[PDB]
Amino acid sequence: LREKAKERNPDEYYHAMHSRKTDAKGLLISSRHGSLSMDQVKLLK
Amino acid sequence: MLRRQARERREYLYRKAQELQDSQLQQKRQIIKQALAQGKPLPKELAEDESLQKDFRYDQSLKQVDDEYAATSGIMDPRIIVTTSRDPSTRLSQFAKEIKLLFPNAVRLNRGNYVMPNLVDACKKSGTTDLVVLHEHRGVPTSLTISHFPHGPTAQFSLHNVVMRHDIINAGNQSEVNPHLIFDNFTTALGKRVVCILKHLFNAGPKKDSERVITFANRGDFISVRQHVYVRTREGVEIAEVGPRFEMRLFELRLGTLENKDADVEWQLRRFIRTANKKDYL
Amino acid sequence: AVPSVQTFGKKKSATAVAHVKAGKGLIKVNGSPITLVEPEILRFKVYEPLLLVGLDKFSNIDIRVRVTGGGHVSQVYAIRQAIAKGLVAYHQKYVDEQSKNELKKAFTSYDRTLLIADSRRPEPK
Amino acid sequence: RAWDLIRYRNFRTFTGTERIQFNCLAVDPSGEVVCAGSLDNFDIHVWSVQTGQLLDALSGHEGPVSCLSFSQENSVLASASWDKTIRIWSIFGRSQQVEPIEVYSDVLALSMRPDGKEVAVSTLKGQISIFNIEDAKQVGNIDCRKDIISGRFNQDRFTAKNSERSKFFTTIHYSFDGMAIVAGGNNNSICLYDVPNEVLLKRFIVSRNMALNGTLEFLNSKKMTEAGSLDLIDDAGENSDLEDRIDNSLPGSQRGGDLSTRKMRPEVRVTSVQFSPTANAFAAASTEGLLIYSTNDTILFDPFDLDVDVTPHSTVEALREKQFLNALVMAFRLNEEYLINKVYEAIPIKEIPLVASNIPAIYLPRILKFIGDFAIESQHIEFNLIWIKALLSASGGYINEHKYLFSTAM
Amino acid sequence: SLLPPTDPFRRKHEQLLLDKLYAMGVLTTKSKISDLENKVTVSAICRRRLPVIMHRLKMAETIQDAVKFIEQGHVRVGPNLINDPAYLVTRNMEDYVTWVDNSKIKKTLLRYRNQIDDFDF
Amino acid sequence: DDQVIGKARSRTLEMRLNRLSRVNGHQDKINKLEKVPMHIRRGMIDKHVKRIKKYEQEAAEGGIVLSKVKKGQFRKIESTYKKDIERRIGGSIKARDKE
Amino acid sequence: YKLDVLSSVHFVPKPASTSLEIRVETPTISMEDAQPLYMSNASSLAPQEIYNVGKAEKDGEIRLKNGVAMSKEELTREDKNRLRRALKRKRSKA
RNA sequence: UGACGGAGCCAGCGAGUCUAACCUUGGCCGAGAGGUCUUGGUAAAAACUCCGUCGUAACGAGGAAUUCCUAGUAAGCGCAAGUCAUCAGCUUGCGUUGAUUACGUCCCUGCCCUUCACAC
RNA sequence: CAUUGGUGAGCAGCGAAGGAUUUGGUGGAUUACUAGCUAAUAGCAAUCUAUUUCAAAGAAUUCAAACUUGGGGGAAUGCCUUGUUGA
Ligand SMILES: [Mg+2]
Ligand SMILES: [Mg+2]
Ligand SMILES: [Mg+2]
Repeated sequence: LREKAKERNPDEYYHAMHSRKTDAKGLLISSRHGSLSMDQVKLLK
Repeated sequence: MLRRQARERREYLYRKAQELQDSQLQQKRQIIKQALAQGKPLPKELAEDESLQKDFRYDQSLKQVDDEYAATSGIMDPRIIVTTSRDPSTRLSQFAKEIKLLFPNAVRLNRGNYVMPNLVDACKKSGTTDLVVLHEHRGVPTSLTISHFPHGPTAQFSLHNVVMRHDIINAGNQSEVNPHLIFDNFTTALGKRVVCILKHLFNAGPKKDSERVITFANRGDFISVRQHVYVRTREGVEIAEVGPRFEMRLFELRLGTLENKDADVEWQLRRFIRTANKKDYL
Repeated sequence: AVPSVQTFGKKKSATAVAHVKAGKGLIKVNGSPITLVEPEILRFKVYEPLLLVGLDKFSNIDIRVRVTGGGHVSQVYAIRQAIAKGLVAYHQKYVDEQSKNELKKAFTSYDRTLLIADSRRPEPK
Repeated sequence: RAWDLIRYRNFRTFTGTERIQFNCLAVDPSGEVVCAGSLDNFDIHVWSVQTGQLLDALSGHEGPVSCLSFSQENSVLASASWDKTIRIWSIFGRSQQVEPIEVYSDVLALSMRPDGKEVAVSTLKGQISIFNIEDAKQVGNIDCRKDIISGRFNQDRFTAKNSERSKFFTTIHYSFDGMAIVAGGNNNSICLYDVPNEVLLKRFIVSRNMALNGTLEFLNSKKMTEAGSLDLIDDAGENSDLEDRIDNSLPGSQRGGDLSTRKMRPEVRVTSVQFSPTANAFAAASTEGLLIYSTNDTILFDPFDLDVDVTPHSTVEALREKQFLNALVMAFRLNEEYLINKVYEAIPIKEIPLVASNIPAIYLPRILKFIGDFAIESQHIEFNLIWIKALLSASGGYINEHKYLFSTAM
Repeated sequence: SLLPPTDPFRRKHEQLLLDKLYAMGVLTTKSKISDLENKVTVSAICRRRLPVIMHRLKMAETIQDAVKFIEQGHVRVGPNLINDPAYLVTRNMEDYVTWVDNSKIKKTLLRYRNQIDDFDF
Repeated sequence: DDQVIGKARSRTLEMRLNRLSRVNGHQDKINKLEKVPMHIRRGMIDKHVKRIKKYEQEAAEGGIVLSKVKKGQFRKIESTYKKDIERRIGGSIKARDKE
Repeated sequence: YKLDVLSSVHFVPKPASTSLEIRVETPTISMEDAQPLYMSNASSLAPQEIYNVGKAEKDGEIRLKNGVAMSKEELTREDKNRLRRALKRKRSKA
């Protein structure tokens, strides 16, 4: 893992970089399960 | 620079891996050459290899210093920076100066608050060829590491029976000619590796009448380092110690700069194996 | 989407992130007003950008600075660099480039470290 | 390689130990040291002209060296690189010192002031930044991305506006007065800026030839089709001679070969620009050739310090009255060449030293400029030499105090 | 190969050819002369084209994607933008393949890691 | 060896290498006739045999003494070496030798 | 040539080699291109190349590069030794 | 250029189911082994900023000589780890604050080197 | 407490017989404007073709004609070259 970090290319681009998000700490954020519209919430309420 | 250094290492590592695979192929070509010259029959595995025989026509016209040093061996003089550990004592600073005088092209650098990655990265920018870092214990030198740039090797030594020149009265100033070098009792492949590392800290082509000699004598893996000044007399040679005296014992050799704790270890000292004291590796 | 820009300031291990958006002249550092930055003796240091270009330029923007690492002094320098860079970048992105050139000229004339990072790289001699 | 123009011999050739291609060059003003840089080594080689030996290899750059330049007076060396930094080397002297200056982006070109006190650099962001060498601080900046005219290529799938192919200047040079910069790049514009005010004096279109590729910002939509641009279709097979039909193009080549090898249209670009040492003109190496722009025609009416009383008629009246100094000064205030020439040749030899001693210091650069241009092609060799002798003797000290104002005229 | 094996002319020229091809990147190794025959292929040359090197540097997920980014003016070698996907990159020049400064791709890389500095752009 | 160049070098090296390999290498593996269609190879064998018969008859009607050849094998005439015929047709017809 | 064109002339230079070139004395105008002008009128060989003062043709005579010639008869004995010693140094350097 | 107290506040290294006292006074259970409780003694971020209080035998900042030192350097401050040699009477890392003076000269003292144009 | 996360409910302000977003088709430009057709020194433009044919000129022993082939090895039968046999 330390080696993978060292040889990382800063210019690597993946289309998925749009969907994935990173935390202020710099660590990747993974959703627990993978918002509700007002119409959906109204039915559930 | 960073991208260039990265790929140069990957290409170099790839070359080593291929050469190990190609070592078998090289032996096979040697057998064919001997068979053709001697006229003796070729062995069965080689007799049935049509691809090898076809290749042999091109490979017939095929024909030392270590690869890290082969490029500059004897062309460019070394550039050496001698430093110490953080907050060095007064004696270690004196010893670092003594090591600086030992190598003609050495420059002493104060290590105040310098971090290791910056030190090597700064050294690589400036064209430094070797880096020497010294450690102590209560003002007694204990260790000496030598890192060769840009990609190693890094060799760590432990110093014993150190006698500095400042411990002498009215010793005087050293001579700083390019010194003659003596490497005695270095027989194994590891010894040849150690010799190559130490040989290239000095400039190439000392004058035949140079009056300063530095000797590294191997005695049971304890390399005695002495510095003498000689005068050729009518019935022999008379030498005088200049110092310092100290014995280094290798205990590690890594394929990389001293910053890289993850570098592959080329050789290490096993002290707890059962037959440790039986054999001397160097 | 509200127009916004993001910039960084660095000094030794201290890192400041400045977010500059359209607003009403609300300048905060670490969730508190800039006037509470410490040490007080160096407070005017973090005021260097604002006083050089004038408070009128900030009246239409909100700046939020988050600072981590380093000590007090390096954190002050990170804050001032981040604020200056953020103001210049916002003027590039959402205001004319003439005003940007004036801002760069002012900051460079006073102190170039506001815009360009000051790192004391070792130099073997 | 060093060339001697007296005998046209390659009297010396300098080469690196490790076989490095050289892309930039610099020469000592004393003509004793030569430095070259490369795009694959990151070091600067230095040789001794008299000996031909490699003196040393300057290190410190973390990127390829893009450009070099010696300063004429203080004799320092300024180098730039794609390393986003500029380093000033004090190679001469007992101590070796390097002063790095950081820049926001990759440095592509570098020019040194005739005074040697400032250095300008063109970056990849399209900026010309001027730095003070002694103090190593920025003193000015010129933004150039908007000025540059870059055209859409026939093969491009993206607009010229969004194109970032060349919105920077790859070559810059100062005027010898020290007040102007001429810049060019891989684009269709040569921009002339005024350094003290950081403004664009004028912009010049390099070419209007549609045979060159980068000329037009917008391309005719009629050429575009479902297949693509009609221009991109190769019609070599139509040619009647076999030599024309033959295709010798290498699949991927960009430069360094004959035009047949490229298979793409020539692109308008300026490789180098310089000011004339002896005239108000500059030369730009481009694809079509060396464009030379000069102010020689001077049809412009550019008066200096006129008043109502100054007139071409009043100038002739002054000559008739034998007021030669007043006639000459009034000619310069109008700044008319035909009037200056008329007055210049009407001054008798006896009174030239009297006039020369009394010319105002403000008009001294103008008379010296007129003599230099007039004398080179005139037949009055002795008359012009008499004037020069009188002017140098009278105002020799003033010209010395201002070397860079009088440099081209001298 | 048909020149005698100990010929200095033969050994010199074969090494020069091996040196030049390895530098271009067409040849992975310089050890064996038989590689000039066995390992010199069109695939070796195509493997040095700009799209393929972008793919191996992980700048693009596929060679087809790399070709599109080149054709769309996102790629620069040195300070020069290149929209030709046949550009052959030598070993030394592979260090200067990178994104164009104002590229939307470059902003996505920095935005993903929360390292975008709008001063640069 | 240092002087010899050209085709003579390539053919000489191959001739030497085959000789050494014959001792230990299996007969099927060491020598392999290059793949040729039947109607070509049968034609090549027929014409070569005709040349040999003409060569032998001309020597027989004259007094010329010729080197001895084993029964199955083809005689190695000058055309054998120049045309590299053996790599295609072979030293002999193996099918007839086997029976 | 083909490989250089393919690599856009980013090749590695060939190893340096030395060769010998013969220069024929000629007027400098001849070397120039053909038009109604000339740049330089000097000769193509320098005065040193036309004639360089060398070793004395006569055995008795001593001739130096500065142009000073001395006959051994006139030289005093101290000078003869001094010149002999100077000869030893020059040969030793070479 | 102090001591005490309070308040505000700023780092970077470091993650093996592995990390860690000693000597006693007594109760109970237990065939024993031992288990549990009770008991006394011994050992074992800082700088920085602000506010308030007091107040200016041996040794009081170290002789002669001698050594080292040029920028994130000298010096101050703390926090970690202990990586097959060395180290705990300590060693090595990491961050924080951060200058004065020179960057010239061969005068002295040592070491060293020398005796293809044009122009000289 | 912060969202420069989504989805909604409403104000202040802007605000002339409504406003916003997207999209198909066509026209003019994207180089610097001397008109259509033909058998063209003139006809036609509603075409003639019921004068549209004759005459004159016009044929290199160049009687040469792959500058056009991925590398190595061959080529039975083809093809090219050279000689040869009988008509
Ligand atoms: Mg210290
Ligand atoms: Mg400490
Ligand atoms: Mg220590």
